[PDB]
Amino acid sequence: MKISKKQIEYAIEALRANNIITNDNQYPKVFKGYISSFGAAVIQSGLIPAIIFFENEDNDANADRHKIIGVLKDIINAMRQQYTVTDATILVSSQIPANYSMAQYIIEHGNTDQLLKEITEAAVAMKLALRMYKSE
Amino acid sequence: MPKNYTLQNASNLGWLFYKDYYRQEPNVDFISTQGKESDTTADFFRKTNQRITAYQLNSESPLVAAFNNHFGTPLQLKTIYPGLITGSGLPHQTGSKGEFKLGFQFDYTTGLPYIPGSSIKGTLRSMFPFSLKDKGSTKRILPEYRKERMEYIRDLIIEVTNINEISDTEIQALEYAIFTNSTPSGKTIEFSLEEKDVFYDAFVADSKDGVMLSDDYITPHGENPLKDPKPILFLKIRPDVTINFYFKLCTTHLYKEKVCSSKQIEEIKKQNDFSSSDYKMITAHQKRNLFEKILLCIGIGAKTNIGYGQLKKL
Amino acid sequence: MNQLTAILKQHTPMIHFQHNESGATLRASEVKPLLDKFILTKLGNGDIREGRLYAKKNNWLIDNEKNYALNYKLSISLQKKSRLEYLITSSTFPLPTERPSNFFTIQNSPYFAQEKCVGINTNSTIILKKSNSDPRKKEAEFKEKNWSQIDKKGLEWQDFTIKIFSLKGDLINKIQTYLPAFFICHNFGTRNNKGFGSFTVEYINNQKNICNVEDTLKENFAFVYKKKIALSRQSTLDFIYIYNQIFSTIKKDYQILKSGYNFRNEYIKSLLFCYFVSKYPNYRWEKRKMKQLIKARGYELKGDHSPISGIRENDNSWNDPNPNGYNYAYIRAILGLAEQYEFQLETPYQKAIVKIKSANNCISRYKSPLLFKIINNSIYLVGNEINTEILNKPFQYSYIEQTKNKNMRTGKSEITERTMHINEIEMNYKNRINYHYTPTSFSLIDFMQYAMSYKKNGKNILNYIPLKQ
RNA sequence: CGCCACUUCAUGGAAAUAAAUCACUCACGAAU
Repeated sequence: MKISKKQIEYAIEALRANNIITNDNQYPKVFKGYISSFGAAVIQSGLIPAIIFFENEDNDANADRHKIIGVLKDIINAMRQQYTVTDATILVSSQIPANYSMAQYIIEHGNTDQLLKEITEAAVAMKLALRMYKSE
Repeated sequence: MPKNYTLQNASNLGWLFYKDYYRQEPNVDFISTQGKESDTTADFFRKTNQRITAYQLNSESPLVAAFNNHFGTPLQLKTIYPGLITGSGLPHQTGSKGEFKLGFQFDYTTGLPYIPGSSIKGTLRSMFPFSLKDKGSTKRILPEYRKERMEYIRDLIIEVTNINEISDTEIQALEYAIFTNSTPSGKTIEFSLEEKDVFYDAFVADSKDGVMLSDDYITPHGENPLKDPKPILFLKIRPDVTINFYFKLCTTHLYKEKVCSSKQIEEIKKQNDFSSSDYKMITAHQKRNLFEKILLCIGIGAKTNIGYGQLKKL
Repeated sequence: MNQLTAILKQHTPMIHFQHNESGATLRASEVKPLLDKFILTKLGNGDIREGRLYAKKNNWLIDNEKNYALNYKLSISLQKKSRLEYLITSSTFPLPTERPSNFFTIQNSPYFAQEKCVGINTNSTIILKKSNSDPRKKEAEFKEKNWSQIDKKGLEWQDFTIKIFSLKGDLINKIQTYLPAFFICHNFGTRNNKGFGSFTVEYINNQKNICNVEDTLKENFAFVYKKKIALSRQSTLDFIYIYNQIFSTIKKDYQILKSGYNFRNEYIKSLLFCYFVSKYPNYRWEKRKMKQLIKARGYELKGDHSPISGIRENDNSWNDPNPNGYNYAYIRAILGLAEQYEFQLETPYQKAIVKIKSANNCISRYKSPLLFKIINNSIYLVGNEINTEILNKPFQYSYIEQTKNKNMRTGKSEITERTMHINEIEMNYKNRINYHYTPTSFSLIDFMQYAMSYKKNGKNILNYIPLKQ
């Protein structure tokens, strides 16, 4: 599991687009804990429980931790945008619709290993991209 | 099936807790905010919790018998109320009602609740003086920590063994021999295979007439007394459950405030410049008694400051 | 030393939600957090911020910057595992002539939470049945399975042990001095402000403690009142008689303070209502305006007596003078914030439910600021100043009409709700001085001075001795 | 005495740190 520089570029662009990393090139410090906790939750509980926990918006958290799910969605869409025609025969190279619940998407698409590897790689890339920058 | 865990008719408790817990049933809907609070979701999680908490363990279990055959004679202690929590930090949470929101340490292969040997080793080392690392941050609390723990350990050693005086350097050497198998400076002592102190994983051995798992509540009332508290539900090991503590301990020889090997100590004995004043011995039985006293004093697991994880003699 | 061992005595039963286990006792998960606050408060001589600086200096805190937690371990274990199990309800009911030897009943209590456990429901612990004899007595049956599956039980234990361990010797010595006062000043359980969970320290490290509970209560509480409760006891004997009389008295006296007593030729006005009429703003019951507004839509409210409007021997009016209007506020909120009010419409299957929700969604609950302590069969009513945050805050009332469906060919069918029946409500009346808003001035010491000095027919309604006013 | 319930269901911190990072022997031998 090697994180390519293109995945890290996707992570940086997604983190900027979802208003986690401001124009000052700083981020709220709680988001590194959010990303680490999501990484641990995926491997301990599972993809569905972790995404459900991190995707809800009625939480009593300091910051908008539901934005890491949007960052994941953007990274996965960017990765699927560069799937070759040969990949598209085995791999579902279809953009996640957006405005769609990510948990709903994963439930509807079975529980294929493809989504699990994609989300694991995207979470690691998000972690590294956040480590590229500075806490507020 | 529901009770008497066994190897022929059971579901893996860890599997039930982690992978099968949030199984997608035809009509459950804990994705939505409305469905997370619904009675259907609460009933689903109640049924799952009842399945998890319905298993008991017999004393004559082939699983625990195999553990005894592999790791040696267990040290048997009992859990008192409220019980025992381990692995509390493992992520098990979605935001639903009736759900277990704290992690639990389950053996992967057997599914039995267990305390990993690293937890036991750390809990035993915590009451030895030389467990806090000499760091810039820890420098301000290092001296008091060492003083308190060294007095406690000195009293425990005098109580357990027939040693009349033990010095601070002797306590340092003994702790580093037990937990690091090394000199306090970092050097190595040429030890035999049987001269290693091993801390195996503790296991649940007997539930007797009840189940070995139960559900408990912590309700943190906030700093604002006018706002509603949040109930948190978690999984605990029931009171009066036998815990088997497996160790592999050797005899530690101390000559002139340094730790000696067995061949070293025999060679020193045959020397004519040998005195019994500066030779000290603590045997495996005495080490086990000392560990037992430490465990009965501080307990093991999570939330031990508020009574969770306190142990009693069988 | 490093280990502090104490033996605790129980004066009133504790309502435990984990009664199922035979080892169930006082939970250290609520004793240690409260004891940490108590010790820090006494370390700073009445304040908590200087006390934590004292513990910060002495390295007694687990974290020096975040919390109040002190570095010690708490372990509460039962010595002898035999319990006395109590059923605590608010309604009197006949006693079954078939019970386990440890089953006891507290009949008239301030614990209105398991009222469904006595009645017709098949899930009830005691099943009430009309007498096969003259239809006046009622028969009670003990359902053992329903008893086992009850959420909260009243448990009283023989003397048990609280064990405190810390390698910090100086912390233990301070805990020793404050531990007896902590148990005299705090109650534990699910109704602890009403008297459930009274424990006292008897032996500390095998040394008997001589602690004056009256003096201990004086230092820690702003006012302390003691009740001259007759004992009779036959001759000691029944603790159930003593328990039932004490808890019946507490409910009667508290219900005289908040709301009133309406049973016989006897009627006692709410002393809280009486207090607010006698002060300058001259606030009146929010219950007055709800009753007025519900009567406005021609709902026949049950009762032959018009709502009271003042203090005098009788002021039985349905109207509020004429030139101005009576000044209204949420009176009983400062003495315990309820969730809904029922008003018992005329037809004996329908009633009005008014629901309080708080406009800003900022006040969800309010614990009673009054603490009832029962030490050695003596009732002590203590307290401090109320939370000033509750004063002057808005509340939204949802008026709901509820008619209990006339049974079914199954069971009761109370899903026949009704939309919020239309009422002319106020928005910002009298410059936010209305029955929506809690009063802007209240002192508990002033209120309790008025309450225990209040006389009807030359006798104090609440017969209490003013130990500290 | 009769009747009767509603409410709340996780946040914050720690997310790797240090020791060892190649060592010794042979570095051409014999015949031509």
